[PDB]
Amino acid sequence: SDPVRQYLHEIGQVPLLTLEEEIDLARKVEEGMEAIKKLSEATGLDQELIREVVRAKILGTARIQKIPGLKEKPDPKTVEEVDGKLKSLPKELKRYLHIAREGEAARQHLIEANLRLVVSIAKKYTGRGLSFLDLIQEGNQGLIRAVEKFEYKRRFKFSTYATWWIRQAINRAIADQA
DNA sequence: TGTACAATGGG
Ligand SMILES: [K+]
Ligand SMILES: [K+]
Ligand SMILES: [K+]
Ligand SMILES: [K+]
Repeated sequence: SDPVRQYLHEIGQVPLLTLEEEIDLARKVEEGMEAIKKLSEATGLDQELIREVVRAKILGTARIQKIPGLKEKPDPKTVEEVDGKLKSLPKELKRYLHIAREGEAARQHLIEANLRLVVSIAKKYTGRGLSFLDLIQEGNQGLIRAVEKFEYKRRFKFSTYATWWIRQAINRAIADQA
């Protein structure tokens, strides 16, 4: 270990979610995107933009800030313009901005939870022409993809689905080595 | 446009 001892130490803190926690969050995230859809529908902005803005706002309340493989930013002006157009929106909407806020907050917490998983899985793949942290970034990137596509009402534990994407991720990764 | 038993020190 090195300056990544710091990372592991950062994540080892975050306690695992119980099942009911997992669900409630996953509901919030799902509901968040649904809102963000209605919002993209009214303000005719990109759905992925709107989120990205909302996320960069509530990223303040996050338990982990510098997460490998995840995508930072974006830009304070667009944040500013977009949020401007958003907050200034009508009052009957309002509710939707709250939900969208909650969802993205959820997603952040969810991902924070599962960072320990990515690391445990990642260990399995050392010695394949990626340095540890590479794995961790690819790992995290899969985990983010995982949360994106996860449907909770399938009654499967998150770790199962997450594991699949975390492995798909690192596997495709080392395949792009050739 | 679909990817799913659980898995978060390991076995
Ligand atoms: K022991
Ligand atoms: K022991
Ligand atoms: K033991
Ligand atoms: K044991």
